[PDB]
Amino acid sequence: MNPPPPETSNPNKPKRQTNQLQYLLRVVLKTLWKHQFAWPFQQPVDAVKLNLPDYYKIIKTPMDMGTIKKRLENNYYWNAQECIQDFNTMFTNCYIYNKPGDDIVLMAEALEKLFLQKINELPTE
Ligand SMILES: CCc1c(C(=O)Nc2ccc(F)c(S(=O)(=O)N3CCOCC3)c2)[nH]c(C)c1C(C)=O
Repeated sequence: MNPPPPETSNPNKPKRQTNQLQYLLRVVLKTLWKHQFAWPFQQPVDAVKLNLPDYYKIIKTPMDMGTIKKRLENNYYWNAQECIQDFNTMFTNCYIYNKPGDDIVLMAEALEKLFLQKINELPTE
């Protein structure tokens, strides 16, 4: 079966607004979210629905842009690097589970390239 999705809230964890976090939501995440190849990454992998019973045997640190979006929207991240790390985990997972030439790998590559292009313009903190 599926695990519960990653937490999108931490109670009593303090909260802040920063230019970097705003940029991560309204520029980086927004741009990736709207890309033609975003759809496979907009929610947790549903291994039951997609019939991938080994997925969560292999991937022990799941991440997706749906989770990242909700973390940003709920001020779950204090440091920009926490968010950048989540993006990195998402892409890495795709290369762990899938093979060269797979459609999902081509899509992750395109999204990762776009991610790098937008993170290049991240404001200073
Ligand atoms: C290859 C499986 C996979 C996906 C993926 O999502 N495949 C997918 C297949 C069929 C679909 F229909 C949709 S869907 O986006 O349209 N969809 C999801 C929400 O419910 C409605 C339908 C998505 N994503 C990742 C990271 C991986 C792997 C194994 O790495």
